Amino acid sequence: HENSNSATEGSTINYTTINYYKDSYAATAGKQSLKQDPDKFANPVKDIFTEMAAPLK
Amino acid sequence: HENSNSATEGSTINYTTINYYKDSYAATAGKQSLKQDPDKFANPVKDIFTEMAAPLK
Amino acid sequence: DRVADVIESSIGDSVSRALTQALPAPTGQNTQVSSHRLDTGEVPALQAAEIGASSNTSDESMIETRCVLNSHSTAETTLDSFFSRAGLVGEIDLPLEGTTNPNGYANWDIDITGYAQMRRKVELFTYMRFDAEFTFVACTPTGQVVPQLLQYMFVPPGAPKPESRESLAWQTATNPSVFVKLTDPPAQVSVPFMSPASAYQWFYDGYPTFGEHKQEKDLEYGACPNNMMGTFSVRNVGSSKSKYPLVVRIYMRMKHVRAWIPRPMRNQNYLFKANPNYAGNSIKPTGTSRTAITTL
Amino acid sequence: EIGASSNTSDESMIETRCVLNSHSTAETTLDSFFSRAGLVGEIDLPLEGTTNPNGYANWDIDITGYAQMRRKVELFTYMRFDAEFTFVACTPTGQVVPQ
Amino acid sequence: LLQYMFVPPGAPKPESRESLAWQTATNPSVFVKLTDPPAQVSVPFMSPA
Amino acid sequence: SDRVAQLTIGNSTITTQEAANIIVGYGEWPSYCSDDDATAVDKPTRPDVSVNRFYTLDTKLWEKSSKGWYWKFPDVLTETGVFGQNAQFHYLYRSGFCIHVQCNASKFHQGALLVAILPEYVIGTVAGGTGTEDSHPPYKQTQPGADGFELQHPYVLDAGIPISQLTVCPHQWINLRTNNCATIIVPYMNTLPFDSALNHCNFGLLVVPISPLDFDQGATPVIPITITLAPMCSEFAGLRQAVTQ
Amino acid sequence: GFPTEPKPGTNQFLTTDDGVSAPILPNFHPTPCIHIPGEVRNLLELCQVETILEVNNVPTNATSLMERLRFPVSAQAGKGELCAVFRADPGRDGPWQSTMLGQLCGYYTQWSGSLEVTFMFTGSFMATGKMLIAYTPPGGPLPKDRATAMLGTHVIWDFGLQSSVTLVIPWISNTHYRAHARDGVFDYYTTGLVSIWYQTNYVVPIGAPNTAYIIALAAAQKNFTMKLCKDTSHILQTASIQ
Amino acid sequence: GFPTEPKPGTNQFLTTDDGVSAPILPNFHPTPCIHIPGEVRNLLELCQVETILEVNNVPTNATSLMERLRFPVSAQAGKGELCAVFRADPGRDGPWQSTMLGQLCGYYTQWSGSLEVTFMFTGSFMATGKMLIAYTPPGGPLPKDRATAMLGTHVIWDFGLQSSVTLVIPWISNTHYRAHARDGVFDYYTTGLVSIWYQTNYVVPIGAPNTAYIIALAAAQKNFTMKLCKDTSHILQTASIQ
Amino acid sequence: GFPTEPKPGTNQFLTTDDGVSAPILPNFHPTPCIHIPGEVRNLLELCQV
Amino acid sequence: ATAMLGTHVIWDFGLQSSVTLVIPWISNTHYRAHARDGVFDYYTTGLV
Ligand SMILES: Cc1cc(CCCCCCCOc2ccc(C3=NCCO3)cc2)on1
Ligand SMILES: Cc1cc(CCCCCCCOc2ccc(C3=NCCO3)cc2)on1
Repeated sequence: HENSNSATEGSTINYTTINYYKDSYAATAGKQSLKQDPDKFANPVKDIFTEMAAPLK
Repeated sequence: HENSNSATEGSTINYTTINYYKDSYAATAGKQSLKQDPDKFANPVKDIFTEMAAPLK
Repeated sequence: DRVADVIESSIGDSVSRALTQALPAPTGQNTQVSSHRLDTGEVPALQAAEIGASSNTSDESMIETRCVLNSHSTAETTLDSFFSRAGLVGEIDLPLEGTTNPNGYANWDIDITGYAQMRRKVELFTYMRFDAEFTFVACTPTGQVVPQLLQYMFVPPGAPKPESRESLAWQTATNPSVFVKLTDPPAQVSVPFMSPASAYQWFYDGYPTFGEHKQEKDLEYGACPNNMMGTFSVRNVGSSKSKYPLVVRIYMRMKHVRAWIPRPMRNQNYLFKANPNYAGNSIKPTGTSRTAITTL
Repeated sequence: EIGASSNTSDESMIETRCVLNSHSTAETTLDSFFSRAGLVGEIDLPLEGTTNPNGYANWDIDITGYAQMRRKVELFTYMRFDAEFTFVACTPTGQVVPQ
Repeated sequence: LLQYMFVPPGAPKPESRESLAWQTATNPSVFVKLTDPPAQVSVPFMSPA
Repeated sequence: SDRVAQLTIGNSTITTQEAANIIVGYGEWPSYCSDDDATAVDKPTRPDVSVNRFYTLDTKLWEKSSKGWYWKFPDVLTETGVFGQNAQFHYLYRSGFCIHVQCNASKFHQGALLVAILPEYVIGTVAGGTGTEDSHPPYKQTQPGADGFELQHPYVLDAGIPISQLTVCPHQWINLRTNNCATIIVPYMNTLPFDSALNHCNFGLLVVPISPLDFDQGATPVIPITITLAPMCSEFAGLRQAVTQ
Repeated sequence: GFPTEPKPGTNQFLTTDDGVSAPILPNFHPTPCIHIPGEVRNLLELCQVETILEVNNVPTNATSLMERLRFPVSAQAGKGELCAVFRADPGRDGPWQSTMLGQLCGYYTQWSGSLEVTFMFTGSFMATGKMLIAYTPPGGPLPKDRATAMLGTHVIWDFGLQSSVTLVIPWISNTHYRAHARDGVFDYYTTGLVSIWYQTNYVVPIGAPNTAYIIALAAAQKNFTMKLCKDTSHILQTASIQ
Repeated sequence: GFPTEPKPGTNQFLTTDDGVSAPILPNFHPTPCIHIPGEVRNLLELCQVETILEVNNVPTNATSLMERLRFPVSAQAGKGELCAVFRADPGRDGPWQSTMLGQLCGYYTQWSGSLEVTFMFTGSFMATGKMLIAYTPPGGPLPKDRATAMLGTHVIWDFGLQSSVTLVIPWISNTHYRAHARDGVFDYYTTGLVSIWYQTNYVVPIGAPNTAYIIALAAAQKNFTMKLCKDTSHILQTASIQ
Repeated sequence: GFPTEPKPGTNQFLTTDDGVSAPILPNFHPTPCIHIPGEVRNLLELCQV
Repeated sequence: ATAMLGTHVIWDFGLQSSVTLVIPWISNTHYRAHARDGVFDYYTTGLV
């Protein structure tokens, strides 16, 4: 059927790859889901504020 | 599934090609739709006239 | 509340008027029956070229015609049909002894205007968008196949261009390289339409610099950076002398083509790449010549 | 000082038109960025020498020996992934031999 | 390595090994090593009759 | 109702009583840039009437031996009028044109001018005659602005291409026994939504005598040819200071 | 592995073979395609556009190259004189080479369809005249006089406001297609001859030029098609592109 | 066996070719993946993070390398003096190379999108001042004075509790994408220039430093994207890794 | 790639082998076939004459 | 070349003997008192 053993196993992203062997890590890199989360690095702030506001109230 | 990234993307013509990779630009040239528009170069006139008529009324 | 001329103001219409539509042309137009027409007022044969439109006179109105069901196809005259034929566009020498490209590596500026056959075809249109299939036929100058390993690396404009056979850029960590033995069938690859413009431009009437434009710089007139795709580098894969003289022929075949703005076909010989210069003294006519318009 | 990147939109900085940005972001994914073969190891099996005669070699699997590839990955602290190793062998002249 | 090129009546017939017609920009050519199995190709009924 | 015509744009109106219809380049009226075709994020300026009007830029004299002339376009209209200004202050420019070339003579005169629009009209040099020298056409030749430039080898349009085929381009003829003016309406044509009006010329206007001017002596011999063009759907973006080139 | 048996043709590189190939840039997405004026779909769209036919392909002085574009016609002193003559073959050497059609033909081995040739008169408004344009099908030797030429397909052109007249050269052939006609043997594919005679005479008042020119423009009719493309012969460079 | 015919490209090793390959360890099951903080999905997530822009890329004394990170601003004695100036091009040599964005660009042939450059003032609380940051689009030569610079996109920055102000460098281009700009010819792809002038003056009471510094931080806007990746040029080693 | 194992007979050119082959002219469309008298279908039609 | 920058009209001679030039009411004021050299040239209409 196919072993579920690739590096992106259980990942939150959905990949569609092609493979010819029992082991899924052999499969192609394939096309995948395009999600992002800039705020994790750009706005890791505890209390969000808006651009419209004055950052320091 | 396949990336939609060939040169004739969004084109008004319909192509039926064969492909084996994720990227659609790899796909064959393939058979395609045969439409034409001679008037764009032959009759780019603002006020059409017919052959039957005298071109300058 | 408004000023009228603002409510009307058709300023901002993103859609193009058109005037002409595209119709299905799978076969050539058929010929319907015609009969004699002796009447005043209708003159098909009479035209006015001044208008700027091609005569629309049908065979039917010029002579009594029979009926012909034209089933001849028009498929072979499409763009993909016409342009999707591999052709030579680049040639590279890797000689043992010489001054051209010793050291075992070469940097070919990706410019398809170096070979007259292919060049003329494309220069038929002003703009052209398409994907392509590049094939690389390598061998010695005698056409002899040799057990040598090469490395072809596409180097986008900005990437570090290899300075030697053992350069660090050959690690090709992000550039796409191809390793091939000259004994393996020619390497072949699919290339997307990679350009910041929407179509490659065979002719660019203008400059790119934006500066003074003196004499010494007229070198840049007609140079459009949206076509400078970077360089193609090749090298025998090693540390020492290749042992065999090599030559790589680069064949490009377009596919998924879109062409726009057809222009006159090249009339004179070609002299330089990306530059329509012609021999001033040797301006030959477009075609053959006779001795008189009254004889063949 | 807060430590967050400015969230000012082009729209609030100048009068802007409307633009339908259909440019893709697929080429900037990780698989997209990292899934490109690169040189990571090199091994010599010379006839005469002191490097690796005797006809065999033991290469410690460490991809940090080649600057191009190394810098790319050292962009992140941690990395999980599968890989495709390819081995291009030949003589020092790039000549292919029946060995 | 050889190069076989089909030259339709009207196309420029090569005058030398290094002739320009070998750019084969529209003519259909086939490049083959004599070590590769014989080249083989499919040809349509091309005639005005 | 086909030989007489009136063109009105901005505050300018052209009249003609012997025109031979109007050609619309590649069968497409000039349009503004779509929201999905554009990239420049700043809201552009559309001066409308202050720049979309009829500028009568130049006059040439047709002589029994004239070779022909050309005018590169985006450029020709710079420095002249409010259009000129918006083209210097802004980086990005976009616009279609209504070109009206006029030239009249008597019913006793004869001749025929070819009036074409050649997109991306790159000029080439004679390469030092022999063809060994890699010369390049000077700024004064590639971007002559108004006044245009005279052709030196019209047969090849000073660019190695047959003029015999120049008609695959929006064209119109000025046959003196038939009309006295040409009218082409070119849409914006480039591989980009906007470009610098300064260093890039979308197309050139060609006016070449294919059938030589001629007339028995005694008939007024001064036969001028006047160019009158009008921008349409002009749009400008990327405002900075004013730039000449 | 899955049992396979490679057939002849293996490893061959066939120029016109249309197959697939490993793509160099994964996930690459091309610049959106803007809308651009005058897009072409089929070369036939171009073959129907009229371009100047160099009927007067005689001058070569390089200072007279421009006069190939038009032929003259002037007050004759007799009856039915011959103005001009030319091969009605498109892919052949001659006047048809100055045309856009002519050039595109050089790229295709065969063609079929009717051709049209519009003749625009550029004389003065005061000049009158009636010409007889005659297309003489295959086998018909170049007519010796008007009275003979007229036995084939023709058209009497009268000078008036309508400057030009078009002569349709109907597709009259034994074969469905025509390979390019070229003197030896291949003259089998010849289209025929076109000759222009003076139906009456070029008339003018005192004060108008006694000689004017006609400009010929040619293209293909709606039923025109071409097949089996090759490379052009008309041209091939000499020096290698610097 | 099943009839097959191998096509050109056979046996070639294409770096970026994404296919399959025989797996070395059958039935192998990788260590479960724990949950780890700060996972990245797309490099664009990084291009939006502001990093220090070395506007003052002048010092090289190796003992003064740290002062490239900030440029000075001090009490002027006149009107509209020029503080600093720089190319607004990201993938070009210059200040942008000290940024994270700059570095990631070196990996992609082209890009598109607006850029943002936040300027944080580090002077004393008592210091007042109004600066005029101006982005001059392509074709606009480096402004000779404030009165000229202001004709382009700009912003008057006032010093207050809100230490920093951001200058957005909107994507104003003729092309949809930009390849890296680099002096010769490729200056076609230049983004423009940024200049900082004194709107008024740096004011201070008796007791505060007569000179302070501004630190520039830059990144890409939400509409920023890059395509067609290559290798960086900015760097390449010399000695081989020991 | 998809795992395959070439069997004997590989690369052999068998005169009477009826397989396919890359076509030289893409989109080529042959001259319509007119109606012609006395068409043959099987040689046996001739053996009875 | 300078005159043409204002309101104009290219007149072509033909059967229609005459052409009319409209001098549109282009003024800052709603009405105009008679224009007359000194100061009152404020009310001038312009030049043809
Ligand atoms: C693997 C591999 C693949 C390659 C080569 C990839 C080449 C992609 C080339 C795309 C070329 O598009 C062009 C468009 C225009 C012009 C041009 N030359 C003069 C001005 O226009 C040349 C090439 O290298 N290695
Ligand atoms: C058949 C066959 C296949 C092979 C090679 C298998 C190699 C698997 C390698 C996985 C490597 O993962 C690495 C992770 C980290 C580092 C590292 N070097 C410095 C610290 O991190 C190197 C490799 O050999 N024979």
